[PDB]
Amino acid sequence: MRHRKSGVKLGRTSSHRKAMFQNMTNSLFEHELIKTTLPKAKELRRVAEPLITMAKEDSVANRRLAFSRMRSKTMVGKLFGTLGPRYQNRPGGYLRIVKCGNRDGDNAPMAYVELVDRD
Amino acid sequence: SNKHLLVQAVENAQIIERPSFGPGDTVVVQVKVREGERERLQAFEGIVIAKRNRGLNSAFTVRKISSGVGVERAFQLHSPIIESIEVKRRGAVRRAKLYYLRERSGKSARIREKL
Amino acid sequence: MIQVESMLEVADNSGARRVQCIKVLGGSHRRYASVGDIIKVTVKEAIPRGRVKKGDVMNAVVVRTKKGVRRPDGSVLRFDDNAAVLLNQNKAPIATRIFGPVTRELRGDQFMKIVSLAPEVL
Amino acid sequence: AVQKSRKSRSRRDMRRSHHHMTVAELSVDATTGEKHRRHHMTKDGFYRGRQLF
Amino acid sequence: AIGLVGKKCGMTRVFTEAGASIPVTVVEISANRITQVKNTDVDGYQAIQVTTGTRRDSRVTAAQKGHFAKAGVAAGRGVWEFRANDSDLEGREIGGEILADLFEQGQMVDVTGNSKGKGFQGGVKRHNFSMQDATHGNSVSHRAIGSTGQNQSPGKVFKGKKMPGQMGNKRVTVQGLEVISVDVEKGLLVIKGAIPGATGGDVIVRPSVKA
RNA sequence: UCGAUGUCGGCUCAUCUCAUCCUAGGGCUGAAGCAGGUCCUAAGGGUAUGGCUGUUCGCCAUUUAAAGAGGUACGCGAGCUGGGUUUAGAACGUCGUGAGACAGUUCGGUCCCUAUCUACCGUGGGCGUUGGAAAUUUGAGAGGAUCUGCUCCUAGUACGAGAGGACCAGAGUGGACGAACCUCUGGUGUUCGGGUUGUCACGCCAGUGGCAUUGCCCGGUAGCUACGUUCGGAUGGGAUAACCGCUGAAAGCAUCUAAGCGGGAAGCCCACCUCAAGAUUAGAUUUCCCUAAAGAGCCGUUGAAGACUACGACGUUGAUAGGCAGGGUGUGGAAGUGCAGCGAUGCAUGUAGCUAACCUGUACUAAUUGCUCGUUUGGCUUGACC
RNA sequence: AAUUCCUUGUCAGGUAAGUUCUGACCUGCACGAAUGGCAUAAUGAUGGCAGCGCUGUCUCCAGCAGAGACUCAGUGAAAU
RNA sequence: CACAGGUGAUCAGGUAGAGAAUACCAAGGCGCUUGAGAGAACUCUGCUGAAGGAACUAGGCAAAAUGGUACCGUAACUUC
Repeated sequence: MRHRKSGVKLGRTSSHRKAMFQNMTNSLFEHELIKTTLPKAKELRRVAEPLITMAKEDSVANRRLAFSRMRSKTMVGKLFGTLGPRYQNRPGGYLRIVKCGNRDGDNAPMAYVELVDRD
Repeated sequence: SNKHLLVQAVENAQIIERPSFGPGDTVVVQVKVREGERERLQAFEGIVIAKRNRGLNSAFTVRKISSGVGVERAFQLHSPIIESIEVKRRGAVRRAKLYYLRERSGKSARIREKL
Repeated sequence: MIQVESMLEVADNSGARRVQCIKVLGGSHRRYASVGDIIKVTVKEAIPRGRVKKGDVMNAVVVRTKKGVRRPDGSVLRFDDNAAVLLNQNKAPIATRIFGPVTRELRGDQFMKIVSLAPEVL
Repeated sequence: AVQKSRKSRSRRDMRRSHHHMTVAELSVDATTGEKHRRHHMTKDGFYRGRQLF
Repeated sequence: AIGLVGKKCGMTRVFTEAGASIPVTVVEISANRITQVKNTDVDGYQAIQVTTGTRRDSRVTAAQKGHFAKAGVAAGRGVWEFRANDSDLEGREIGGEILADLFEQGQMVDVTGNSKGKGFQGGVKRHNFSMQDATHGNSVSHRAIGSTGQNQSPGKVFKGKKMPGQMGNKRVTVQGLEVISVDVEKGLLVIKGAIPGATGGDVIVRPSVKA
């Protein structure tokens, strides 16, 4: 059974799943527009948006907490430099998913993940 | 607070006021005992080793060493069985649940006072 | 929660030290005995020159369990050992002293001299 | 484990009577006028009057 | 013999002054609007049809919209019918009202609901089949069914054989439950028991048939 | 049946019989009572755990209301096991000159098969049901369930020389079984919080991260769950079984029977719960709609619903999901800074920081009035009515 | 008794209960002295029996993680 | 067979460590030529488990448990 449970498995260990979404969040923060699988796109909203929320107020503790969960000093500086003071007044929903068909290699449902407000 | 609005109403109307106490403290619980027809208050002194805070569903277990063998009792906090609770000694512990004291007996089953 | 082949401390002045449950009485396939339930035991360790010899088969009452006994308010009451008090051939205590506390589920008519001699009755 | 007699061609085709191909739902985008799958961006990137590139 | 439809709101406890905890469950009782009264002359049997809750207009069909309009009641989230008798069809007129007042404290009631669904389940959980040895050379049949029949005689599996399949998600009735408290201004119905289903599910409460 | 039908026992899962072990109803009794003994009726339920042995069995221990006798390829190895029997090694006793042999023993010794059809358990698609649609339903029928202890009282009464000790009535409390549920008591809780060992890295310190079973350890939310909780097995109706009758002749009497009128079982039929119009006899009621309508579906957001389905909710006239806000819960005292200390560390700022799935809200993001299917009053005969 | 059929021999011990085990008896179907007899420290992935510890072996299974199973896309067997 | 097997010798970094064990890394080399979903039964491989603790079973099979260094201490028996 799966009643009221949350989270994805995606055929990975939890250590792999944690590292894969850390990489995706860093990639989405750099390019601001990535193409990925739709199930991965939907779950990326649960790891990437809470980092943007905590960067809305900037402090060493918050800055250090983001780096703990991101481990990318280039994206953590970008998260608190531009992504923070761009979504300050936005109450969530910092990125949008747009379905873009199916993948050629395996017919996986694809979707673009774009940050709102000029990504 | 963790439940549907209308279960919270059935739960707020049943709340007894009680002094605050953390795990690690020594408390005396006055328990309502009925022999055949007469009501008295039996006292259960001991260490609070665990408490779950669930509003009306709150509970706390108290461990005492009654004549050799150790006894634990998980009192239901908001229950008219509990006449009263008073804290004698405030404890200084590093963990919500003091389950490790079940393997401690004498000079090692003791905890520092919070001042 | 006492079942067959489970060792119980002896909580009375009967000479027995440890007894093992060999039957949970009161039902065809009755699995478990809690406090107040009558069991058949074999005494495994006895005190020298006592009232009960090692290897006797007799009746006992469960007086405290490690699983614990529930109360009407929902509280549980757990002990650190599983203890029993040896009984007669008509299921009556043979004790003049009770060691350790017992619970208040022994109130009745047949286990009254167990509650009165108990140091503490929870 | 295995059959005791070969299935007839008729019986084999009755098992194939639920074997259909899924047909995608399509729509015309308001801006570009192009045909695209429902709830999906158009091949050049337009979805619901919005650009992606 | 008529009851009312509610929504399971979750479980809690009610403490008695004597110091007993009563496991209760909260049932929200919205207005039960009477959408049709069926009688022996028009339908062949006597019953009351009620609705409760709400539906937006866009989600109400024209056929249902006219069914409710004839009664004069707002569209509810569903429509339920209670089998009645002549005594039960006394003050029950079309478009009437059925509150939690139908029940009183200390009354035994029958509650019906859809159980939580467990999906496909094996014989061990669905039918309390004994598990087979976890060790002692047991091959890959630890939670297997075991034998399903005899030999050449009868040479089949009998109908009604206990096997894996869908568990839960079925209509289930629990009888002999007491009404702990009734409150009609807030649409309350506190009942002693378990009440099949999850929080949010529709439950039907009727006076107990055992009596 | 030898171009192969696997042997005993165990496990799992059963199904039936009645020559009935318990419970139920009776007649007789060397039936006072309590207990029995026989025989009749009765198959609705129920009908142990162990020690020994490969055992079935049997003996024994302790229970139980009782621990039934049987059929089912001595039920069940394409469901499991492999202890015995019954391969090849080896040995003892015995027989044989011997190679070897032994319903003699002993130590050891590969159990394959992805299920086509029937059957069964679930879950769908199609078409039909005299136009179509949304709902609600009746119930021909089918299944489930059906067990029982003990205590109190009647009453220490009836009965009995005593020992002992009721029927019939009523009150409670269990055991086994089943269902639902998660409030409680717990279990788990690998995207929650901490402690900590080794090593590597983030420039370095500090702080963190990877890996070592989630590294190990201590707790723990939701959900799931039992050993936890709640509920259930009806004391009712009808007709009966054995059995007991009433009146009553054949047969002046007698006689339960031939006419006629009764009582009477856990058994049968209802009653309870679930399913049920493919009940092709395809039922009923309320509405809605017919020059593509009423609706249904696709698609999307999804759900204590779920293998896929189906079912449920929602799609901007919106709280469906995620986020977000505020709470709750859990962990237990963040970081930084300051203070004390030589230091490890302790203290304060501050019950802090973090907090999955929980609660309540909130359009910030994603749910596009897009497409497809589905019409145009529903044949004929008769009767009543008009 | 790695020998004993009758046989679960008898008696003692161990267990609540022991066709196995240990001790003894001798009625050796059918031991017995280099196809060696009786013991024997140490040694053995050797046989039997009995304990402590420990446990999902079990009462009675529950939850969780990963790989399949299930769905989609691609390739595409088998015995019969 | 682009097959989880087998195939002799040589070189032998760091931090821990007795070590060529083991864990994490260096140089160097790889991610093992179907993926994407879902998160049923059931199977496999693991983790945790109330109370009990061999009641399981042919049999503690499997699992659980023990595990290092130093010091103390250690019985029957013995071929010393």
